[PDB]
Amino acid sequence: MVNPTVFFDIAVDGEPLGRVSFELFADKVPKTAENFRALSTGEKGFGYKGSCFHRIIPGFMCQGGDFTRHNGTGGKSIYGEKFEDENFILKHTGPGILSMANAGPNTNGSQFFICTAKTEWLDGKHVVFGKVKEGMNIVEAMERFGSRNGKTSKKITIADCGQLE
Ligand SMILES: Cn1nnc(CN(Cc2ccc(N)cc2)C(=O)NCC(=O)N2CCC[C@@H]2c2ccccc2Br)n1
Repeated sequence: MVNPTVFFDIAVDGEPLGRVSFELFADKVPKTAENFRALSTGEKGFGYKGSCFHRIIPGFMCQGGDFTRHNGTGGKSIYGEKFEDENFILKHTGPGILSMANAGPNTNGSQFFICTAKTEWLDGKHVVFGKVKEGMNIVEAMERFGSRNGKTSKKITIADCGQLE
């Protein structure tokens, strides 16, 4: 009946920065939304708490969710190491969009990105499953620690995360 909301509390070299919350589009991409919800709560015994944003390209996006290898080579879903592209209904319409990173068709795990620009070239090959609800300003503050090749100048972490309400 109503889409779930999750939060990240972000820190920069261990110092609190602020809270980002996300609406998850369970009404359109239930399986993909549920994966991200569950990794956010930690209810399977693993998830996003303590993981880093390993690649931030200002004017493009912030990428994270690699809680196994910390560098963009890892992660897993709650269904198995990988799961399918659920659908490509939703498009990358502008800043704030939450979408799955991948390495080929039907290779989703835990890695995700938050768009800081419209990224229409990703439509139809990356599954869009949510958007930033509050704290887009905190995403903009994070983005400033990225660089052209994505390497971050300070360590950007999910200090805490879970489900709101
Ligand atoms: C060097 N490196 N840093 N991170 C990665 C991770 N990665 C591959 C990958 C994704 C998900 C799983 N489960 C396993 C692997 C990746 O960034 N794939 C591309 C991708 O998903 N995206 C989404 C937005 C940014 C990035 C991208 C997509 C398309 C063009 C450029 C770029 Br950069 N690899």
